[PDB]
Amino acid sequence: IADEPVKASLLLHVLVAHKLKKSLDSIPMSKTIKDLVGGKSTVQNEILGDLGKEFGTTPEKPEETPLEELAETFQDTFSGALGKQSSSLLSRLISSKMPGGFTITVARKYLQTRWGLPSGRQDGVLLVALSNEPAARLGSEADAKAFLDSMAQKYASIVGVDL
Amino acid sequence: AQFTKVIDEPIKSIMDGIHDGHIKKLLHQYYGDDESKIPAVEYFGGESPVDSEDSAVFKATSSTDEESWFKALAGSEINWRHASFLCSFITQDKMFVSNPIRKVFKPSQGMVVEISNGNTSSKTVVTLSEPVQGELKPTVILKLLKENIIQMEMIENRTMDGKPVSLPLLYNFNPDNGFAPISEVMEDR
Amino acid sequence: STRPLTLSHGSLEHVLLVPTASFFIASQLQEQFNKILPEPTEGFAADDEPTTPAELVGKFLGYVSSLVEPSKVGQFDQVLNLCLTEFENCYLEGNDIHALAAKLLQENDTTLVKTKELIKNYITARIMAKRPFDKKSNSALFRAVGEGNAQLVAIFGGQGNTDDYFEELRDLYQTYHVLVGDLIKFSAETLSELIRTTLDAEKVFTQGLNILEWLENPSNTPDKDYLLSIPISCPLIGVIQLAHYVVTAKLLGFTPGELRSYLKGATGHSQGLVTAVAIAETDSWESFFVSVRKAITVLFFIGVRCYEAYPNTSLPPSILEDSLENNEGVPSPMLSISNLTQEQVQDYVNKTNSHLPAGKQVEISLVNGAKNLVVSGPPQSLYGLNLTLRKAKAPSGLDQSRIPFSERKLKFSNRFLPVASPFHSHLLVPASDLINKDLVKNNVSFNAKDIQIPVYDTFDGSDLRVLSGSISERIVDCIIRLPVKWETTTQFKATHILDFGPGGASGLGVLTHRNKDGTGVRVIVAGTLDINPDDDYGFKQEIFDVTSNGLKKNPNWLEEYHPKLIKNKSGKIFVETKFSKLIGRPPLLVPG
Amino acid sequence: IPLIKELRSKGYPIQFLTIGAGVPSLEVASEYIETLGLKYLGLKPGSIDAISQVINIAKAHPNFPIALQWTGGRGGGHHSFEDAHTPMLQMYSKIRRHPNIMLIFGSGFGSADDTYPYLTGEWSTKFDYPPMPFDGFLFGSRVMIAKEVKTSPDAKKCIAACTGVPDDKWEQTYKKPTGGIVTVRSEMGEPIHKIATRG
Repeated sequence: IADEPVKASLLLHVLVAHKLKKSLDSIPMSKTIKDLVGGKSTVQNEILGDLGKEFGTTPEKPEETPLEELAETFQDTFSGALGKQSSSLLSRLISSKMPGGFTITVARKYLQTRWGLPSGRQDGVLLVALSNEPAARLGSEADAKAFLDSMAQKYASIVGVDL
Repeated sequence: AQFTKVIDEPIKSIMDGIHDGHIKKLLHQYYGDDESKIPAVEYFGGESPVDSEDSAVFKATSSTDEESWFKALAGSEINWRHASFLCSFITQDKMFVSNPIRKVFKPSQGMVVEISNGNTSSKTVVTLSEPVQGELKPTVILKLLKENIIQMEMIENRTMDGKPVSLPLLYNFNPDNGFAPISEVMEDR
Repeated sequence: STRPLTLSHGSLEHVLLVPTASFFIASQLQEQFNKILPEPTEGFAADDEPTTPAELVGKFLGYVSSLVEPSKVGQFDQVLNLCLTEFENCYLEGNDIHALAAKLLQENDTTLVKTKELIKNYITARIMAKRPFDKKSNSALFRAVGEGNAQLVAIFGGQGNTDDYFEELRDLYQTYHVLVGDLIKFSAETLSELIRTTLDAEKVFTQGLNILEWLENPSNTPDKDYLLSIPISCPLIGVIQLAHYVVTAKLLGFTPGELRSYLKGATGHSQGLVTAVAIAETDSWESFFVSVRKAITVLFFIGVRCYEAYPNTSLPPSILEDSLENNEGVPSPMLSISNLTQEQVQDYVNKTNSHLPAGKQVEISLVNGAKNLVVSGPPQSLYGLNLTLRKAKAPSGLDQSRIPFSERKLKFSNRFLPVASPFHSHLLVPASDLINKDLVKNNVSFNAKDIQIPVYDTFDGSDLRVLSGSISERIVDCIIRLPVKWETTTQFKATHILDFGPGGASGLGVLTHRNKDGTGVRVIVAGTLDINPDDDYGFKQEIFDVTSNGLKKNPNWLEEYHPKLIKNKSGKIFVETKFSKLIGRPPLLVPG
Repeated sequence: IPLIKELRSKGYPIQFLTIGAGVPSLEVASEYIETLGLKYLGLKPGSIDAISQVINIAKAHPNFPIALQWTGGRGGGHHSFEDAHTPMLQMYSKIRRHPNIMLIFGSGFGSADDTYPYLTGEWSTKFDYPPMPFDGFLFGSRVMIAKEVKTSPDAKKCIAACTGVPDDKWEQTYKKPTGGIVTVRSEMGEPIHKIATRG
């Protein structure tokens, strides 16, 4: 299957949904960052900080301009790299959770061969796996592989891929 | 805004006036307007908010607890030795180097510490003696020069002609700067 | 010479050196117990099996004690005394067993039921081995009271602390049978006498008052609504209090007059008030039941006549529906409002009283805290007040952080207390006179001289002993007419307060702790053995604790944080506070 | 933050760091405490939830000093809607169980005499609470018209003209000029108390 470098719309959605501890589908794009967590002032700024780290440059007044138009405003300058933030986040995902046998590097070639999805399609499925965090203890590698299957289905359904 | 009226008054004047207003009220309410009732200490500060012998001998093993070690060495009295063994940061000029006294006296097996005149700081001498080529000989002599100097003779015995050579460490001990009274002497160092 | 004997439940195992003379007797009863002993599982998660060696020693002690008889000397009495002495020198070295039991809860994966069973087995074996607690226990707290460093006061909880007070009574009956059983059956027989003694008590008690039947068999226990009724509940609360007092006195080795003499003062909450004054009169074990008799008598009559004064009616199903489906309590004649000023609630009750007729009007019963009051009246008129309250109070998840403080809508909680009679109201005034006849007929008197320690009123907080009239009449007046200004009663400067009353976790103790937190007063729940993760109050075990764990003082903010002065060698004065001590500069900064 | 890292590695005399306008996350706090190598950490918690965050930080880090610099909604700069007293009445008990918290009270202080009742702790006696002493004080607006500040003399004259109001009325600064100060939204819509100048 053909590769595709991850967009700024998905990487923005998973970063915003992850920090909230909410599902990738619970958070609508067509809403201001200030409408999301207007409750608290800290959470708003640590959202902006993590988006700033991952994408480098952010526009003036991000929080009051909803997510969708910000997506392409990052997309034009950004170039399909996991960056710094998402690199630490996937590293804590693999190390904090219990795939005690296989690391991130084994996770990549498992998706890459057994499905057939290359580097940019790996990043995209890892962003699905980050927003749907198991949180509770998982048994072994047999649960992890079945979870990676389901995260490849969600990536494929949202983006519009087939396996 | 109710108390902002005086323009171009020095911060010193204002905040001294605040501290002095607090002192006087506290003095009047709990100390009967008597300066003598206020307890005196060498240097005020360096105590963390988390919470009598003239000549003792302490022996560092590989097991000794470094908190209890430095507490025992420094002792209870607030003096130069107290600051010397409990101040975390000395002041090399304006720069904050970690306390090198704690580095040298770090509790490891072999070193033996002797305190002389421990109750009287003016003559207090802490001597640390280590096994130099098997024989346990004196290595460190931390004591006082003229009152406002901390002199740490760091002696080496394995010299050219047997007669060991002393290293003069000096530190100005300014107990008025209670946070980091120990300031290592750079001039002629 | 002693031969080694192994007793084990799977992984957990213990070795007891039985004298070779009595080893054959020991090789028999272990063989019996290893038969009785169930099959150990993983982690000993299943019930009725030990988790620790201490639990298995406990189960052996309990099993041996079950066979051994006190009247008839057997061959098992030597084994019982040898294994008991051995246990006393292998598990609870120094401190009393209660601190050990809690130790098993915090350290091991021991459940509370297993702890209660271990304590029950230990005491059962101790009393069966004819080794009572005669020695004056070396509890740190009461020793420090000996030196006078601690002033100790015992409070007595009222109604509405918990629901299943009888479940606690059952727990007490099972776990401390050997210590309480004697008082329990004495009280049971006393009430059996009182029900027939009263003209029409048998009319009131429709399912009788055979408490010992309900204690022995949980199946025989009537419905919970029968038990919550004041006539039955109030005396049984009394029993639970007195029983707790008995238990602690027997563990301490104190006589009820000795333990009373150790208290600087005592007070109760509503009904509890009578227990303290009954405790204020008791002297010795033989002169104990004469005090209890009077105490258990009054709370019986307080139950009966008050039930006749305002008997609870059948409430419309529509109101119950509304109350339940608007997340409120079951409509009862006492309603607790938290985080709301006295002047606010009195304004609200006045507003409701403006419309209602005098007979159906409500009035403030308990002033527990500044912002924790209880109103009493008709359960329909209380629901009517609830209705007015729900209009004002904001929804429980509404964030008003982004609204300026003044404009904010106040957010309080108003919950129906588990009671069946409106205490400290105008409704229970008529009964007062009938009870005063019930006081005199049964020769129920309280003398100024006979009360040893000062006991405090629930209204003015004055000592009862200075009163001109009958203290019995004053107590009646306090329990059914006068309101409880619980904050006004507790101006006493005591260092430690025992919650003998019912409730345990939700008892009067915790309410008082909250009320006067940070004054250095330490509240101990004497009715429940538990571990507080906050450690901001003690539990039962701290009473029997003899080590440094026994004497724990709560922080008095004024003295602990007292802003001091100091000066340097050069005489520069500093204001010495925590911050200033840290920095070595005055506790004033210019912010960023 | 990475600058301060180097400066602490180089060991310039930087005693502490204070994070204003809210409180960090637990992970960022832990990063700061045992990587920056300060002496202590300042925080300006906005409301009860922020105070609870400070407590959490002080819990996970019980050997590191932590300055809880509480300032009510009445302070200058970016101020919340929180009263100076009530949230302290509620949280003082909880705060004081942690030895490594130093509880600094600020907001609306420009003299020793009005702070003293908070240094003694007798302020709470009015509120029918036990006395609650504090660890220190901060003065924002007091030092504003000092000689050594860089504020322009005419600005100072405008500040000295500012009458100021007692605590009780401060909550009217969201409506009109109350003692020559009014509440205006920030650039990001955070309320700020500014001098009611034509601008």
